[PDB]
Amino acid sequence: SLRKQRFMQFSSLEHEGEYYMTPRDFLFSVMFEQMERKTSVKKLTKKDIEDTLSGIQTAGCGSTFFRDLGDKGLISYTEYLFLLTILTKPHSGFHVAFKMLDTDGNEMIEKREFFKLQKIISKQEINTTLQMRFFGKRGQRKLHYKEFRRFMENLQTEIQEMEFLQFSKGLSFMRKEDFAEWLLFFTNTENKDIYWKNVREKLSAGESISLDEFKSFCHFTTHLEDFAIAMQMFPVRLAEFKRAVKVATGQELSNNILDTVFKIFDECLSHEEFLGVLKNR
Amino acid sequence: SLRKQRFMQFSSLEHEGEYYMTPRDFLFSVMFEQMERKTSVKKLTKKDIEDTLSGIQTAGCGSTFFRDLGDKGLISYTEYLFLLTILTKPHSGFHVAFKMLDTNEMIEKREFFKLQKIISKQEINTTLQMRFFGKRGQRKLHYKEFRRFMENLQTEIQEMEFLQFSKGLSFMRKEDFAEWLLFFTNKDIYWKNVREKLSAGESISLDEFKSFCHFTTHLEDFAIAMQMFSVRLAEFKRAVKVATGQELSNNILDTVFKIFDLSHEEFLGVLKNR
Repeated sequence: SLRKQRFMQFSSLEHEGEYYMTPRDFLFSVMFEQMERKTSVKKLTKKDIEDTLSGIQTAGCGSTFFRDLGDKGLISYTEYLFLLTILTKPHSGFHVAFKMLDTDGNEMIEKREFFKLQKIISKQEINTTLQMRFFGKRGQRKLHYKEFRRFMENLQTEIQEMEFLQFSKGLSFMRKEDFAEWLLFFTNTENKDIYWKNVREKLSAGESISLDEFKSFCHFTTHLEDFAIAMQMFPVRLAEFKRAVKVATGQELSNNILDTVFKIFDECLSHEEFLGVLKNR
Repeated sequence: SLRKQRFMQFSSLEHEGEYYMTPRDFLFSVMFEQMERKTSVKKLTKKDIEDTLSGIQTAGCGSTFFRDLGDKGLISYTEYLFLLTILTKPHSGFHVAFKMLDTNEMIEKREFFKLQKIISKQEINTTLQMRFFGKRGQRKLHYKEFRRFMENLQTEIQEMEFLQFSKGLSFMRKEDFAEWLLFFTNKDIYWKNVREKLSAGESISLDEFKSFCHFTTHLEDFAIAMQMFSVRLAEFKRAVKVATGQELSNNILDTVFKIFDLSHEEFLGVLKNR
């Protein structure tokens, strides 16, 4: 299985024959396509489980959970597909799942139905970080959907921030050419040459994009259908683009981002190709 | 244009070269694949316009609007494609359209014309213009009002569809509900089960038909709620209850269960085919 092969090539721990990632290995696995396995896979010990407890115990509960965990944590393979589906699938399906797994419409599940959720997503021994975080140190607890959904949103925020620092190349701001590089990342070579013909010559360096403006673009990405039809209503210029994004997403967008995407896609915007490139990610 | 072909041979009025339906011609156009044009197309006169106004004045604003209108009203071609996509496309696009058209959560007549042009490519005053923008074309249409109009029209079409398959009566035997479900649809084995293991027991009420009809709109959520089982009647009823939010009468579930040999993918293949 290709997914499990990848999970294994990013796994640092092993026990009884089933490999485990660390939070650092998970972040590495979403952020880098490959990495040099310079060290063998050490086997799991009891200092590592106690480290799993301590890390949760001293980590932030928000957008810095996984980074604050560092190497103190464990993630099984099913939990890794689970987290992958948080980052790549819409959240309403999870609300449907919670409403089909809960007892007496309480919208709260215990640890066993969390196991069965990962079995269902999987086919489609020890206690891990997610079990200790959602449920008890000892399974004392049950996971309400509100808690779990703000966990999903926090993890998405985390991955967004680390993507920003990756394309900022460590610094606090992101030049508009690095935003253009990030937008056209999954585009093939031909179209990238056509767009880089535009950026190459008429995208200037002015302001540099903040993390919050990147996050604003990221919230605009989630309302692409409404925006797509609001565009199909149109001849489309910057005032009309800004209005269309403002009513299709509710979000005011920073002049740097609009300038960048307008000068990539050309005094009229080529929104057919713009949204074709967007929906590929 | 083939859609214009249909609109034209269902049209009863004409003017200046532009053909117009009455509300009855529209309903007939949604309910019957064909009809014999027995009468010629008449020229539009002023008694028809004042009849449109009066018909609007003495009609219900809810689920009986078009049937209460009868022949006293007119519907342009652009308005006919407009109403057709109201019945076959989701409604959120209309909300984004409204907020792309307003200066206030409200649209004027000019922007309604714009909307019928955009929906079209996707002189006289008609029924919809007088209803939304008044006799005088100077009113404004709030999105809530118009969404009430869409839901009321869908209710209307549901009621007339029920009366079509109930064949005039107040209740619908399970066999005619199966007739409606399998209309556009392996087809023999479905008809083998309704014939021998469907007990023409209770009859399906109109409200339970409407419940199934609104369940049809949450088919994706239901698909995931079904993929959670990885089979029985309580589990199917729970899945419909959380996928649509809404309790369903045991009568319909019995019918759909014995039609489809209680593997839900095939059932939803038949459903999403309409």
